[PDB]
Amino acid sequence: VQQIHFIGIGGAGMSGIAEILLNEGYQISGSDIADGVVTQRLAQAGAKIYIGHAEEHIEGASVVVVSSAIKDDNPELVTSKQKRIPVIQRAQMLAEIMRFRHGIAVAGTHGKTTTTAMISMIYTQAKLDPTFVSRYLIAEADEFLHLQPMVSVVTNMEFEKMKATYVKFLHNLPFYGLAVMCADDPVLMELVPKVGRQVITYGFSEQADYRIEDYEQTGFQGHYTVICPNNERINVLLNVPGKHNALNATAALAVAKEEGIANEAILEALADFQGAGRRFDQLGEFIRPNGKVRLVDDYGHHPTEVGVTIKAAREGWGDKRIVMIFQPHRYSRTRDLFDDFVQVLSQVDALIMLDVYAAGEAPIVGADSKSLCRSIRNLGKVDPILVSDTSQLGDVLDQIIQDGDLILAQGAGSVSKISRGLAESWKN
Amino acid sequence: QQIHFIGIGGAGMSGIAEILLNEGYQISGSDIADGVVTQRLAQAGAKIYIGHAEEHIEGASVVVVSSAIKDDNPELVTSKQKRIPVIQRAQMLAEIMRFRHGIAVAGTHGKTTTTAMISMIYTQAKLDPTFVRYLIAEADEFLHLQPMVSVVTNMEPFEKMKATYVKFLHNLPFYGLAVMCADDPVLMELVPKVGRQVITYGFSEQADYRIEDYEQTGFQGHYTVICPNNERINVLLNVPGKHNALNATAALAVAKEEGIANEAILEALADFQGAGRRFDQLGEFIRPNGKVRLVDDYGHHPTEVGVTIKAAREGWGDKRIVMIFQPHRYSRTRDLFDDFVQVLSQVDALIMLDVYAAGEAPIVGADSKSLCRSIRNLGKVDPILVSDTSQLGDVLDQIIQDGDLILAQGAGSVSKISRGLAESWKN
Repeated sequence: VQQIHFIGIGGAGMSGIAEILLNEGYQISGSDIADGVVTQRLAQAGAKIYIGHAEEHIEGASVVVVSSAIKDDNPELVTSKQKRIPVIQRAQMLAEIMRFRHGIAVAGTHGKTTTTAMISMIYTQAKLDPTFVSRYLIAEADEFLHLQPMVSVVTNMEFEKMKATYVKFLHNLPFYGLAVMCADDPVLMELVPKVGRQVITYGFSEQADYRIEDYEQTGFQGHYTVICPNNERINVLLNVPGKHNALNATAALAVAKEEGIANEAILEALADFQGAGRRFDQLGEFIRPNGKVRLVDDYGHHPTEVGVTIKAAREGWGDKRIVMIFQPHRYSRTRDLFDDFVQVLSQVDALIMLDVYAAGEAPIVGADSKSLCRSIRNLGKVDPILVSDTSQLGDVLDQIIQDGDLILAQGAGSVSKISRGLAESWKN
Repeated sequence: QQIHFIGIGGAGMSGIAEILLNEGYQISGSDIADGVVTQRLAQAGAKIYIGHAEEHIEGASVVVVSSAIKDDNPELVTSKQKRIPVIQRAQMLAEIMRFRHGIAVAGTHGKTTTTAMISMIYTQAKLDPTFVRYLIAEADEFLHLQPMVSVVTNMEPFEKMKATYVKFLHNLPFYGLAVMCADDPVLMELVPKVGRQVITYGFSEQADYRIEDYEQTGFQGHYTVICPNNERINVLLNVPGKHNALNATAALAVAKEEGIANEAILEALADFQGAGRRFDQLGEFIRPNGKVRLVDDYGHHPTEVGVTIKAAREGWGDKRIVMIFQPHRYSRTRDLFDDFVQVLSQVDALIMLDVYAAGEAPIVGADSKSLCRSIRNLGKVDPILVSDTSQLGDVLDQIIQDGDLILAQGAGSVSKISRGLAESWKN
């Protein structure tokens, strides 16, 4: 079979598999209602894509792949059945693509994305040129039973039907396959006996095949040792915070060694593994007249993320004073999550509030920075300072600084444009 | 890298072991008994521990177990205790099919024979395929199976089942092949839900591979097969019945669709020797009152016995059909009682054996003394019930006539009886 037809090829989920099949050598065709980044891309790679579903669009295809985004009624779908042509779903196709390939499947409730990245970062440095979503295929497995990987990670499980679902999911490993599981999860460990494949554990746990000890988090970096199964030590430097990432890079490390990669690569990848965006970006330490301070840039603009960042920093040092500069993004948001903002932002030591970055929005009474500030002042955990003319920031700051202050420039508006200008000044 | 088999001696377990070994892995396994197998295996480089002892688990990675291993086993308890995975038989088998070009044959009736036919075909094509890079295998209702081709010969005693075949059909790759009998409506009715190319076969006008001009002469079948390019092939089949024709064809279609040469297929089917216990000719014997023929059949359901019957008639001119029939299971007898009466009433002489329990308790009204009666009341043939196996030879000799065809029919110990009987009659 030589021509494959995708109905609605620009939907995510499809382009990807389509591109894979395309590089494999198949002929590819499909259709969609909109011509955009995706279709133009596949298109220049050699696909034939129509715009609009039309019954003549099937000619030549041997199989036709469709999404659940496509509906019972589609002329292409409909016509295909009539013409015999095997119609298969995105899922089955993805499974197929795995069958003759060496795929690693990252599953669990938490950590899937980061682990997946951590593994790819690793295989890449290893010069393995893996494919991610050569012959290696790194993929995120989200709660699926179709995937036919050769390695499968389950980071954690946090009902009996769910339990059964995972068991079904691991069962798809080959007899010689590997399951890498978190030793620190009882649910998991309770499932081991039922697995029926080789099992590698990683964790802080007493009994971990790959054990983590003396982990310590310095600033937004993590420091720790891992004990491979033969009792050989590896001192890890992880460029992101929290034990939880230690856990995910250890699923990664675990998966990596056991396919034979040099510790050098493993370590290099992680050393240089960012959170995929603007998180904990340290702009520099600066000696000001009132002290030496670290100035860090963070994109968190929703009470939750804002929370993680503060907790991270707290654990980061342990005595440092956190002085944060926050710029609420959008009036809508501040209105909707006001009380939540008051709470989180009262978790720091000194707070300077910038005016809301409107992003397009017209101001909303009582959802602005004076409004937050007052509400915060009423809580009495922290007495905020409001700075509407950013031109003044550096000066207000220099007056409240204290030796060894961490300064978080927090938000997503022009806040990072502002903090950078603040470094430039200070640099001068 | 090490595969250990608990009770490797079993056939079904040896096959996989052997295959696993030529692949290049490293096998060990245990059995209470030494024997042909084990030495055969041991001799290829298998470490066969005669007898179960938790120490035979040395350097293994996974343990393959049959369905005959039970709760008390020593290698079992430590295995589990040592964190070594325990795999059953098929999954372990399905694994093997994965990276292979499996052709799996499935269905109600004809699996056994179809797989056979198919193997001899590829054998003849000099493909040297493995049977139980090619892998031809029989699949009995099988969802672990990852085949590149799957045949489905038929499906007859439900919706629940139907759904199962469908899913089975699915395990095929997107680019795979389903070969299904075109003359069967249920089958022909699931077609759409396949989601894969389907080729069909049979006598019916719409057959991709269609049968025409079928005539059984001697106990051989002659007929012509219309391949998809209206290209014509005349087939000589060394086995009787339209049923077998059907089987041979699905075998031909797989071969054809794989590009094999007509000459190799035609040779294959013309050279067919028959699957054991399937209209199996055990030979001619001269008894005091006739020279008779003795044939061993498996058919236990009533339709299968029917074809068997029609089959023999089609090749025994004017002569008589005598059957020794052994119902299998008390439950089945009751379910299809009437039909059993109907089909068993179509032979010239009938000897009935007692039901072969297969485990069941007797059900009142469903044994053989009850069939006999019903059958008698029908009045087409007067059955004789033979409860004391030892008396069979004698009762047989009393009713035989020169030229009889005698059918030892059934799934239970009837075959073993018949062979003993033959043995006895040879000497």
